[PDB]
Amino acid sequence: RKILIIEDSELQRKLLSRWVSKNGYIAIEAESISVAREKIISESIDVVLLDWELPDGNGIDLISDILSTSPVGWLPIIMVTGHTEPEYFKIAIEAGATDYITKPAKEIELLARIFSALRIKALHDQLRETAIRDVMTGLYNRRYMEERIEQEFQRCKRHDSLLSMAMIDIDKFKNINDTYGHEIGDQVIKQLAHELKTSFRKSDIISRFGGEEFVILFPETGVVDATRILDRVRENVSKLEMKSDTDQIFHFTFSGGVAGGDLSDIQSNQELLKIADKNLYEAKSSGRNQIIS
Amino acid sequence: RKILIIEDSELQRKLLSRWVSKNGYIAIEAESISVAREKIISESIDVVLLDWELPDGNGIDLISDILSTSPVGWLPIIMVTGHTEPEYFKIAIEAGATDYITKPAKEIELLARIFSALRIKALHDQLRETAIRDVMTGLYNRRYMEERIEQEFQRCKRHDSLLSMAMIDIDKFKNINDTYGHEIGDQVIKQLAHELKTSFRKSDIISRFGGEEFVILFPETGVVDATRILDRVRENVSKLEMKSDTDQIFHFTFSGGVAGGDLSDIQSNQELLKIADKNLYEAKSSGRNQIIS
Ligand SMILES: Nc1nc2c(ncn2[C@@H]2O[C@@H]3COP(=O)(O)O[C@H]4[C@@H](O)[C@H](n5cnc6c(=O)[nH]c(N)nc65)O[C@@H]4COP(=O)(O)O[C@H]3[C@H]2O)c(=O)[nH]1
Ligand SMILES: Nc1nc2c(ncn2[C@@H]2O[C@@H]3COP(=O)(O)O[C@H]4[C@@H](O)[C@H](n5cnc6c(=O)[nH]c(N)nc65)O[C@@H]4COP(=O)(O)O[C@H]3[C@H]2O)c(=O)[nH]1
Ligand SMILES: Nc1nc2c(ncn2[C@@H]2O[C@@H]3COP(=O)(O)O[C@H]4[C@@H](O)[C@H](n5cnc6c(=O)[nH]c(N)nc65)O[C@@H]4COP(=O)(O)O[C@H]3[C@H]2O)c(=O)[nH]1
Ligand SMILES: Nc1nc2c(ncn2[C@@H]2O[C@@H]3COP(=O)(O)O[C@H]4[C@@H](O)[C@H](n5cnc6c(=O)[nH]c(N)nc65)O[C@@H]4COP(=O)(O)O[C@H]3[C@H]2O)c(=O)[nH]1
Ligand SMILES: [Mg+2]
Ligand SMILES: [Mg+2]
Repeated sequence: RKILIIEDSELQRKLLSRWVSKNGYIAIEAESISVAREKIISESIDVVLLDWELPDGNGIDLISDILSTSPVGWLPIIMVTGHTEPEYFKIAIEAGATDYITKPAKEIELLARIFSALRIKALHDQLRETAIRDVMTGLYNRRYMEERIEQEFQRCKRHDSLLSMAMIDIDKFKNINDTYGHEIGDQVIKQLAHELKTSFRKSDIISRFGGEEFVILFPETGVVDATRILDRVRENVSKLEMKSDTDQIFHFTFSGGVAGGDLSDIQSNQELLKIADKNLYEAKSSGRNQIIS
Repeated sequence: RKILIIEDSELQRKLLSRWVSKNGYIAIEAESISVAREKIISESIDVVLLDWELPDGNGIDLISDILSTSPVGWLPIIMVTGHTEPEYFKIAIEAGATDYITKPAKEIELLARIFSALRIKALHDQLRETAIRDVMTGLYNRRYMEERIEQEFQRCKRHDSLLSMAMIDIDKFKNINDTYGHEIGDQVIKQLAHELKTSFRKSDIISRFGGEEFVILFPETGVVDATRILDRVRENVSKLEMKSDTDQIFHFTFSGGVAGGDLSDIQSNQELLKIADKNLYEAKSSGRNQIIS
C-alpha cells in the first residue's frame, strides 16, 4: 500500500514520488538515511526505494542499516542506482536487496518491481503473522502459542482444571551471539529447545515465543510443581558444556517466570501472560539463572 | 539448486545451460513446452527460464501452462524475452512471472535473478513444509492434527477425561465438483468449515483432514453429547441454500462417525481414528446425511 523513497537529490526523488502516487500508492520521501529510519519505525512502510549513493554510507552498509531498523527486521528494498556493472547487481542481491533497477528508471518497469515486492512481502507477512512450526528448533512459533493458550485456558477455566504457564528467556543471548557467532547463537537456541522437548510430557505445550523467548503450558499442573520441574531443567541447562568458536567450553542459563495453577482469580488469558512476564522480569532483574513465582 | 531451461533454439538453450551449471547449479533442457511438463512432474525443479517466443503459444498463455503443471502449483518463472516494450514487462508480471530478463542474457545479471528466485522459492517452501493451518478453510491442517490428536489423547488418558473425536465427509463431493465446478467444490468446503467454526467451543479442535474430510476433537465430551451437537450441525448444513455455476440453489450434507468418549478400552490414538472411520463408513453405507456411534 505504502512506499518510502530514499534519494539525496530532490528532483530524482520527486520524479519517483509521482510515478508511485500516480498508481494509487503512498509516497514517503527521505532526504538521506537519518530521516528514512525515523519513518520505518514511525509508520507502516511496505516497500523501500534506495539510491545506492547517499550522503553518509555507500550502498552496501546502507542496505543492512534499513534491514535492522524494521519492526519485523526485513523490508523489500529496491535498488535505484546508476551502477550498471554486472557484479553490482550480484553484490546488491547478496547484501539482501529484494530488487535492482538501473537508472534511468522507466515508470512501467518500476511499478512491476513494486508489484513483484508487495508479492514477496505478503509471504514474509504470513510466516510472521500465522502459526508456523519454527524449522530451527522444531517447536511451533509464537502466534501458534498465542492461539493455543486461549484454547487451553478456556478449556481449563470451563472444566475446573489446573493450568500453569512458564515464560523462559536465554540469559545474555545478544552477548553469546555477538561473542561466539550467529552460528553458536543458533546452536544454543537449538540445544535449549532440545532440553525443553526431552524434559516434559507430550501432553505439555512447549513453543518458541520471540528471539530467545520460549513459553510452556502445563495443563493439569499447579504453580509449584510447574516451578519444581522447570527449575530442574534450568539447572541441567546451567551445567551444559557448549563449545565456542575456538573450541572453548562455555555454559549458558535461562531466567523463568511461571504463573497460573488455579485460575479462579485469573479471568483474561492475557492476564495469565502478564503474570508470567512480570515474573520473568524479576527473574532477570535479580541475577538471571532462576525461576520466579 | 536445480534450474529448467525452455528455449526452442538449441544454441541459445545450451549457452544458458552452461552459464547455469558453471555456478554449481543443475541445468535441465526443454525443447518446447511438452518436454518441460514431463520434467516439472518428473523431478524437483526449483527455477524456470522461459523463452517468451516458443513453437506453439506466445509467452502469456505459456506462463500459466507451467503454473498448473507444478506439484505445489507455483514455480518461480524468469522471462527470457527480446520484447523491450514497457507493457510486455507489466503483462509478464501480471500473468504470474517471478522475473523478467531482457535478451541478450548477461551471465552475471542472470545468476543474480536465479539467486533472487531461489530466495522467494525457499519462502514458499517454508510456508508449506512447516505451517499448520490449511489456507483455504483457515482450519488446522492434517500433519498437525495427527500430532495434536496424540497430544490431546495422551493428556485425556493420563487425566481420566472424556475425549470424543468426529470424522466428517461431504456427501457426493466428486459430483458437486463435476457438476458445478472446482470453483464451487472449493466454495462448499469453505462454507462447511465456516459452519464447523461457528458451531462449537473455542476449546474444541476443528481441522480439515483431506479433500472433503474434516475431523473434530471434543475434549471433556462423551460420545452421546458429541453426536447430539454434531448431528445438530449436520441438519443446519442440510438446510443450507448454496448457489451453482449458473446461480441455481442446491443443498449438500455430510456423513459422520464419532468415536471415543471413555477411552478405557482404546489404547493407541491411531485406534481412536480407526473407529471414527469405520463409523463414517456405516454413516455413508446407510444413505449418508447422518452421524454414526
Ligand atoms: N505437566 C507436567 N507435570 C509434571 C511433570 N512431572 C511432574 N509433574 C507434576 O509434578 C507432580 C509430582 O511429580 P512426581 O512427584 O515425580 O509424581 C509423579 C511421579 O512419581 C509419577 N509419574 C507421573 N507421570 C510419570 C511419568 O510419565 N513417568 C514416571 N516415571 N513417573 C511418572 O507419578 C506421580 C504422580 O504425580 P502427578 O499426579 O503426575 O503430579 C505430578 C504433576 O502434577 C511433567 O513432565 N509435566
Ligand atoms: N518424575 C516425573 N517424570 C515425569 C512425569 N510426567 C512425565 N515425566 C517424564 O517425562 C517423560 C514423558 O512422559 P509422557 O510424555 O507424558 O509419556 C509417558 C506416559 O504417557 C507413560 N508413563 C510413564 N510413567 C507414567 C506414570 O507414572 N503415569 C502415567 N499416567 N503414565 C506414565 O510413559 C511415557 C514415557 O514414560 P517415561 O519414560 O517415564 O518418560 C516421561 C518421564 O520421563 C512426572 O509426573 N514425574
Ligand atoms: N465440546 C463441546 N461439548 C458440548 C457442546 N455443546 C454441548 N456439549 C456437551 O454436551 C452437553 C450439552 O450441553 P447443553 O445440552 O447444550 O446444555 C448446556 C447449555 O444449556 C449451557 N451451556 C454449556 N456450554 C455453553 C456455552 O458455551 N454457551 C452457552 N450459552 N450455554 C452453554 O449449559 C449446559 C451445560 O452443558 P454441559 O454441562 O457443558 O454439557 C454439555 C457438554 O457435555 C459444544 O458446543 N462443544
Ligand atoms: N447450547 C450450547 N451452546 C454451546 C456450547 N458450547 C458452545 N456453544 C455455543 O458456541 C459458543 C461457545 O462459547 P465457548 O467457546 O465455549 O466459550 C464460552 C465461554 O467462555 C462463555 N460461556 C457461555 N456459556 C457458558 C457456560 O454455560 N459456561 C461457561 N463456563 N462459560 C460459558 O462464553 C462463551 C460462549 O458464549 P455464547 O454466546 O453462548 O457462545 C457459545 C454457544 O452459543 C454448549 O455446550 N451448549
Ligand atoms: Mg543521488
Ligand atoms: Mg527462441
